[PDB]
Amino acid sequence: SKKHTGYVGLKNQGATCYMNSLLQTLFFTNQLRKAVYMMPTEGDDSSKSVPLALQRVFYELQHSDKPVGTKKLTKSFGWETLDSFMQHDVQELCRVLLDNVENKMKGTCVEGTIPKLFRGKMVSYIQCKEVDYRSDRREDYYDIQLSIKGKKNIFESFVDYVAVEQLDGDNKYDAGEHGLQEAEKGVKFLTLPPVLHLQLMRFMYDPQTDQNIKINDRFEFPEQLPLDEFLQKTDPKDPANYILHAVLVHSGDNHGGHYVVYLNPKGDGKWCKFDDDVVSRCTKEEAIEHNYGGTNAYMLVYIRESKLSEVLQAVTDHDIPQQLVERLQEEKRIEAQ
Ligand SMILES: Nc1cc(-c2cc(Cl)cc3c2O[C@@H](C(=O)N2CCNCC2)C3)ccn1
Repeated sequence: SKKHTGYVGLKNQGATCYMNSLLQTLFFTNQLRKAVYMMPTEGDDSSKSVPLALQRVFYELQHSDKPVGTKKLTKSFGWETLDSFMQHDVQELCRVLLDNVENKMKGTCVEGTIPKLFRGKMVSYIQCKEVDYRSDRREDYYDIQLSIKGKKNIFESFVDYVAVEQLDGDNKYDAGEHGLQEAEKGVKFLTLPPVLHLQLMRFMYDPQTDQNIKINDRFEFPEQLPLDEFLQKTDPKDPANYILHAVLVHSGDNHGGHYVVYLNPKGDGKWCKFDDDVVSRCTKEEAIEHNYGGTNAYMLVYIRESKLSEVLQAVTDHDIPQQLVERLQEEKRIEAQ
């Protein structure tokens, strides 16, 4: 309900699984929201336009007192059934949403907003021990998948993410003309984005048991996350200290269950629980400490301390172009009549 917390829910759809959790998360990434409103969607069709459909949901979440529907948005990228959401991860849905937007924002004042907010950089190397050969590949990433099995916390997950793997014995590195060689494999972070999307791997295929198992283990994530020690080169002027913004939680059975997101929208430590149509205030401990598990958190969103004021900049009704408002209201008039 809007009068309590000032924020509005999304309509209850069991088929959509984790979409409402993602939509709310992306909606309260305010710099993206402003950016999404400026997309030149005039020419796009009312039914099959994902950028327009995201504009509608965002517009409605900003203005509506009643809960917001997502039926038009689901129809725009063709994930109508339950099976569609079941055979995709949350990061993949986010890729589908942000690609459409990123492509629409090309050739505009808002170009490069997605990579500005989300794109970091890393290096993957393979270094041979006893022979002079190295293989560096630079990669962009818009999200990080973290390992949690036998890991107490995020710090240990980042330790494991950058940990050097030893390619030796039966798993020796095929080094081309040099042949089978003992080698070291590893990953190093060059940059970390303003908005950091961390997915926690709670579904590892087990080799010994020979079955996909869910992981219900306790996993601790902090309100503040320093990441300088995991960068190759630290900047004194801009340290990589991050603030917890969102916690996407799942409960109950796999293949149905119940999805909730917890959010810290203004970055000010004042938490709200977004349970589909019901938005309500909650404690830090309900959002953070009580979702450690051992009910499990699967995605976490951190925002960089230095970029917080820009990323969560105040949106108003004036930051939506009139042409878009006129269009969306003209739809709302016809639907009601
Ligand atoms: N990264 C990620 C994880 C989940 C997720 C997390 C937990 Cl702890 C339990 C469930 C989840 O989704 C159900 C499931 O098993 N799915 C089969 C694989 N794809 C997703 C749907 C149940 C959902 C979305 N994105």
